Amino acid sequence: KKILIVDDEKPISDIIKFNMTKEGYEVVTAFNGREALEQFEAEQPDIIILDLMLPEIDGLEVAKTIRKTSSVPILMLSAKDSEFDKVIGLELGADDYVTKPFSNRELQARVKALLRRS
Amino acid sequence: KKILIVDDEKPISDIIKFNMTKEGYEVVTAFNGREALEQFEAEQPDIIILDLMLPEIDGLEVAKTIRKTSSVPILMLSAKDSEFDKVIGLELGADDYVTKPFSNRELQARVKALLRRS
Repeated sequence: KKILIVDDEKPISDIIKFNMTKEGYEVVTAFNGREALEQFEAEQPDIIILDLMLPEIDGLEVAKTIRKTSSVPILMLSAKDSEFDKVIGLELGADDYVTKPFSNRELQARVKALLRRS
Repeated sequence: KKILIVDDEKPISDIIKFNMTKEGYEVVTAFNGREALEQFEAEQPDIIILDLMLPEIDGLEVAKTIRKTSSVPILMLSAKDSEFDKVIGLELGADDYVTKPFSNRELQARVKALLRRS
């Protein structure tokens, strides 16, 4: 299956890409909200891992605009861990929301769970 | 025209109701997000003044769920005045966002402007 990893930090993108590859997923990457929508349209990923941050609001907007056309599963990843943050991510269309720093094994388990149910 | 005023503080609702009545609008009021959706469905207001606060997220949700079915103009009113707050209110479907405390004359002017363009 194909995963699009949207992350504006190259070090974190690289860790998730490495771990997802090791599980047998094909990985496409995007580093801002524009590349995220472009890759979403062109690559039709089976799931999207979306960090909230490039700048504060762009992840939420990416998820919002994807949801206009597609039910593709979205797992939001973010250092922001407040109730507001989690609640708003989910209400705007994320299927899950995981905080950083995260466990690589838990992330894999959550991606699997999302793909099973979709 | 008919305005639905959604405000969880009775003193502020009463001021807006008084001022809107004085301009010749018919006013319906709601005091939480449940009553807001109920009144929206039953009364079909021409415009909605929505305060963000009952609890923090419910105004945003009200606007979000109204926008599933209707293009009715929404003016959000809130003591929260940060960039994030204004930006997220508008992205979730508000047509305008006005901070409290507000000028009664400016509010009237903004309601008129919204109704003209709708």
